[PDB]
Amino acid sequence: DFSAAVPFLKRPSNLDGAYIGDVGFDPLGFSDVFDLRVLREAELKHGRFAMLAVLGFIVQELYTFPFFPKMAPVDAHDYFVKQGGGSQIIFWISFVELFGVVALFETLQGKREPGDFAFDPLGLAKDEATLERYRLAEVKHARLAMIAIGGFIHQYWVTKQTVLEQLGNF
Amino acid sequence: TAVKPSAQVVWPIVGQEVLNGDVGGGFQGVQVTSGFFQIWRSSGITSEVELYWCALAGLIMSGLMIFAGWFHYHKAAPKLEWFQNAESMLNHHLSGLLGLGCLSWAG
Amino acid sequence: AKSKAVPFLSQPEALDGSMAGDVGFDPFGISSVIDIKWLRESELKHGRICMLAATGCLVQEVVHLPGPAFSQKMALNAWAAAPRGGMISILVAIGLIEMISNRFALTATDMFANPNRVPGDLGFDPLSLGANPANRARFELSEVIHGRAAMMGFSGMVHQMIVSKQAPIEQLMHFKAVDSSLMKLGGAAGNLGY
Amino acid sequence: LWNEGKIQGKGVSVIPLFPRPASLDGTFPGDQGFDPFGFSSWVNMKFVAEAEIKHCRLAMLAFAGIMVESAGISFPGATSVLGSSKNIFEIHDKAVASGAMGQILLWVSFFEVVAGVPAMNEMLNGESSRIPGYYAFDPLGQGKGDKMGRMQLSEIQNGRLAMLAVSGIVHHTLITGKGPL
Amino acid sequence: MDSNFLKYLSTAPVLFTVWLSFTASFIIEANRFFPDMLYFPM
Amino acid sequence: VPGDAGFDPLTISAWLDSRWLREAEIKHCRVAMLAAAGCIAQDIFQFPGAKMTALHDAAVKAGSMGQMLFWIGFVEAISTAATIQMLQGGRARMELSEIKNGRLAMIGFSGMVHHYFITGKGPIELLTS
Ligand code: CLA
Ligand code: CLA
Ligand code: CLA
Ligand code: CLA
Ligand SMILES: CCCCCCCCCCCCCCCC(=O)OC[C@H](COP(=O)(O)OC[C@@H](O)CO)OC(=O)CCCCCCCCCCCCCCC
Ligand SMILES: CC1=C(C#C/C(C)=C/C=C/C(C)=C/C=C/C=C(C)/C=C/C=C(\C)C#CC2=C(C)C[C@@H](O)CC2(C)C)C(C)(C)C[C@H](O)C1
Ligand SMILES: CC1=C(C#C/C(C)=C/C=C/C(C)=C/C=C/C=C(C)/C=C/C=C(\C)C#CC2=C(C)C[C@@H](O)CC2(C)C)C(C)(C)C[C@H](O)C1
Ligand SMILES: CC1=C(C#C/C(C)=C/C=C/C(C)=C/C=C/C=C(C)/C=C/C=C(\C)C#CC2=C(C)C[C@@H](O)CC2(C)C)C(C)(C)C[C@H](O)C1
Ligand SMILES: CC1=C(C#C/C(C)=C/C=C/C(C)=C/C=C/C=C(C)/C=C/C=C(C)/C=C/C2=C(C)CCCC2(C)C)C(C)(C)C[C@H](O)C1
Repeated sequence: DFSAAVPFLKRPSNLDGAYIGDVGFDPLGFSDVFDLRVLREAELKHGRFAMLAVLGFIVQELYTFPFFPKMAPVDAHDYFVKQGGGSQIIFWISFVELFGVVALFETLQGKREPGDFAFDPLGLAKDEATLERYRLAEVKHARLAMIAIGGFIHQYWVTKQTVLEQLGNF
Repeated sequence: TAVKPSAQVVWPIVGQEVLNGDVGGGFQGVQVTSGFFQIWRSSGITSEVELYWCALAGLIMSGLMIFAGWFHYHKAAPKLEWFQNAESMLNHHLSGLLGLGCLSWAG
Repeated sequence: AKSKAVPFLSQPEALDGSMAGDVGFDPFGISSVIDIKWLRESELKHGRICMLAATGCLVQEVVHLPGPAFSQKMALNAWAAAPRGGMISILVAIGLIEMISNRFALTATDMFANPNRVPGDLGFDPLSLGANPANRARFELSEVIHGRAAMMGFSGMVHQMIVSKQAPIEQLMHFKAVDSSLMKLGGAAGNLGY
Repeated sequence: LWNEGKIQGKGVSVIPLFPRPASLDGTFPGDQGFDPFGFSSWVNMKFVAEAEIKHCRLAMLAFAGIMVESAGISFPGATSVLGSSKNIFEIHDKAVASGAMGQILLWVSFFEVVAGVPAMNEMLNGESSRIPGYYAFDPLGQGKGDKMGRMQLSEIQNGRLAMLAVSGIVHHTLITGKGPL
Repeated sequence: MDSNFLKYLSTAPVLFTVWLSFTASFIIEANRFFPDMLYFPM
Repeated sequence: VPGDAGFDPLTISAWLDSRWLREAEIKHCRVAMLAAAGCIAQDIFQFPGAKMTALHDAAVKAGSMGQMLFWIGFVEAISTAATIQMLQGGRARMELSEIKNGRLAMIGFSGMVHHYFITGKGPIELLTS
């Protein structure tokens, strides 16, 4: 059959709706070679980091903590490389990513969904149907935010104005 | 004609940092004799940034070759009648590998 | 069959909820390679040493034996100032305690040879405080928890004495934040040495 | 009273915007649905109930104290040694400096150490069948059915309102720089 | 982790290289922090 | 099969895939349609901030042609997936009209660019002057 997204491209054949958010889009054929659990692991991880980054880029413009000096987020990266806070964040992410390595091994061995860490403290996933719609929304937001974060950082480079101030000006 | 090429620096451990000799240009290191500096100047490199891009190009090619070896043994292995094409292989290795390679380098 | 501590991982085998402090926390699966009896001996031993050590830092800050050799508020300085002869006496006494309390079954190959031997149970109850079997389970649990808490706390106290050259509660009462110019982490290979 | 079906009881949701969860049980006093984030699914219900009643009682007593110390009302000689101001924050700081707050801290801590923690441990283990927050402290009568039916409901609601109101008062006083009354 | 990959890491050349690289590494570190130990200091 | 006038004098169809030939021809057709209609449109009216051939290098320096190359390059990567999957395995009038107008557009564009070489001018400008 044909891909739902691209009508004239054939369906990849490793993508038969097994993973939510599948629209049959995979022209370069990475699912014909590589494991889709690993690729969905990577898609959801990149997407969650990007979603947090876009929220951070905007909120950091709106507010910053009193103990830290006020500055733009790219300058924040460089300041906290030299200050020590960046190493703390890198270390704690690396610490969590150790048990993430264990989690990815559990996914490869079949006993875990690729983005599932059982992280539902506030019980928002009331029912299975609600979870399916929520994870479709998570996939769509994750992809959209990857595009968005690239835009903010690259535009900041080209025009040295922050995202809220760039919308505010021009 | 004054600075001596050096592209290897040793760590200080057991007194071995004596090997970082005064090669010139405000630098200490092991003098290298492979002629890479003269190759790079003939190429027109003129900066370390372009050497970083060449190192990345080598890393990308290295990944593509190890992928291709895996792919052509485990996923798509040619049959014997493909390898037993001496005329085709010579046509491509003379015309394509050597001739295009010389032409692209001439450009 | 998922872990209770780590809900997205499977419950590790050799962890069945029998032992006190068993919450299923073994993500790296050390218990699948190393026998759980040896691991519980080592956990109880580390924790007991740390419980005494954490109390040692705090009390050594407050109360001292007489004499100038024992007047070291900062505990990391007490190591160097306290008489060497007596410190090595402590070390030798610890070695004799280790061989006798374990009854010459000290090696990984021979300890627990006797089926009566229990992890952490050396027979130490001088005042028979564990005579009541009703209190046994919560005593075992609170010993395990005090040991874990004290491992973390002593680790913190030693490396905060390294960063700030102050005894722990005096550090709390005369607190100074890290400049970040000093105590740089790593960096031996970034500058290529020196 | 209990008023089962009308208010509290079971099946009553004060905010129909959130459906009443099935995890929540209709047998806790002053319980009316209101569990949006689903905490009752996994928390010990007796522990959080005892915690709610205890937070309620601090909130009520704290409200009574904030109002008295903001109306200028005092015990004899208290304003002589403590301040004459009516700002609750400054009174706390100078009563800390006087040792009075340390004495209250001492005796409250002693009551928790010897009585609060055993009452908690027995009530949660399942050895005493003590209902949450009960300490047999009913000197001036007022027991019987009304105490376990309407008065129990009254304690829980008046306390929740006291929590909201005291949080409100302390935040308003800090931003304005002026107290109530 | 896969048991066949862990069985590969248990092969003699891998363990030999890892063990003596670890051994070499703590001799190097001990001579970095404590260099020129010609004698046991006593 | 559409637009078959029996015109293959050198018989290229015998020694190259008919699908590859048709996809290449229809791509050439549509590109020259856009190019010729654009060629006249540039002289008719102009977008703000802004000849036939010189404008290529007047546009590359801004970065416009680099941008258009990047987006055509993206679409052409998906289109190379399309043509490989094509090759590895009341409307007929509308296709035939497309193919005829596209061949006409290739001739027209070739004409306009060489006329630019002749006179340094655009198509309808040459007609006006
Ligand atoms: C134009 C076609 C072409 C080219 C360039 C090559 C090139 C090569 N073949 Mg040959 N080969 C061809 C067709 C071609 N083959 C055909 C048709 C057959 C079937 C009969 C074979 C069968 C064949 C066998 C059986 C073997 C080779 C091997 C090799 C490699 C020789 C070792 C060497 O010098 O590599 C180093 C030199 C380089 C320049 C490295 C370049 C790497 C890439 C692949 C070159 C081409 C990239 C691309 C076309 C360039 C894009 C340019 C763009 C940026 C503008 C070399 C990569 C041998 C080998 O090593 O296999 C891996 C080998 O065992 N070939
Ligand atoms: C074979 C027996 C023996 C002998 C002859 C000595 C002889 C000596 N020791 Mg001792 N020592 C021993 C065993 C012995 N030690 C053991 C087994 C330990 C390990 C627990 C120690 C630990 C030790 C320390 C840490 C110190 C000495 C010191 C001294 C010297 C001075 C003693 C003094 O002035 O006493 C007169 C003083 C006292 C009687 C004061 C006693 C202080 C109280 C009782 C400490 C509380 C003990 C504590 C609860 C230990 C519990 C752990 C234990 C059960 C394992 C002297 C050379 C001191 C030294 O070298 O100074 C130069 C010193 O600092 N020793
Ligand atoms: C409106 C408040 C209110 C209500 C309805 C209750 C109701 C109850 N309490 Mg709780 N309690 C409260 C406040 C309240 N309490 C506070 C603040 C404390 C801390 C001092 C306590 C401490 C407490 C303990 C330790 C125990 C109870 C228990 C009980 C139950 C049996 C006792 C009884 O019925 O007598 C209640 C009688 C009355 C409420 C009569 C009214 C008296 C008023 C409230 C005093 C007002 C003080 C003052 C004038 C403040 C106003 C002025 C200010 C603004 C300046 C019943 C469910 C027992 C139980 O079964 O627990 C589950 C138990 O063991 N209570
Ligand atoms: C492929 C043919 C082609 C080419 C190479 C160009 C190139 C150019 N034109 Mg011309 N133009 C074209 C078609 C073309 N245009 C068409 C069809 C029209 C009629 C609507 C125009 C009308 C036109 C005017 C009026 C102006 C330009 C201008 C420009 C320049 C700036 C880029 C721009 O704004 O594009 C404008 C192009 C269009 C509005 C239509 C483009 C046609 C397609 C949709 C773009 C292809 C890219 C596509 C998104 C990706 C491929 C997918 C495909 C399957 C659809 C550049 C010289 C401006 C300039 O700098 O002049 C000095 C100017 O003023 N052009
Ligand atoms: C259960 C117990 C858990 C213990 C947790 C450990 C907590 C502390 C860990 C480090 C904290 C943050 C580090 C930032 C500090 C940091 O990253 O500095 C960077 C340093 C390298 O220096 P650079 O290249 O960064 O120089 C950078 C320039 O900015 C400055 O010149 O990295 C290291 O290699 C140091 C660590 C030694 C690596 C080998 C360790 C010994 C190997 C033993 C076998 C393996 C054990 C595990 C090895 C990782
Ligand atoms: C999972 C979990 C929980 C959680 C959680 C959390 C923290 C969730 C946070 C989720 C977030 C942060 C989602 C954000 C998505 C961002 C998107 C879609 C990008 C939008 C930007 C666009 C489209 C743009 C743009 C543009 C460009 C690029 C540049 C501009 O010049 C112009 C322009 C503005 C047009 C909780 C704790 C609640 C519990 C629960 O039980 C389990
Ligand atoms: C074995 C092992 C474990 C362990 C352990 C550990 C870490 C145990 C550490 C034990 C320690 C620290 C023992 C310290 C003993 C101190 C003594 C006897 C002081 C004597 C002072 C004297 C004689 C004096 C004096 C005087 C001098 C000379 C001159 C004057 O001017 C001053 C002064 C008046 C004071 C445990 C139990 C946890 C578990 C497991 O089973 C494995
Ligand atoms: C069993 C047995 C008996 C016995 C016995 C004995 C000797 C029992 C003694 C038990 C002891 C000594 C327990 C000590 C626990 C210490 C803890 C939990 C400290 C945690 C520190 C933390 C969390 C921290 C911290 C800190 C950090 C890092 C940051 C700092 O800036 C500050 C801060 C301080 C806050 C006897 C002999 C009676 C007989 C009986 O028949 C059998
Ligand atoms: C190095 C450096 C830093 C950094 C950094 C970072 C994070 C840099 C950011 C990198 C990122 C996220 C780039 C994103 C690129 C996405 C693109 C080009 C979308 C293409 C979509 C296309 C072509 C079309 C897509 C298609 C169309 C038609 C629409 C639908 C979808 C699709 C069909 C696929 C800092 C900040 C730490 C500073 C530090 O001191 C040094």
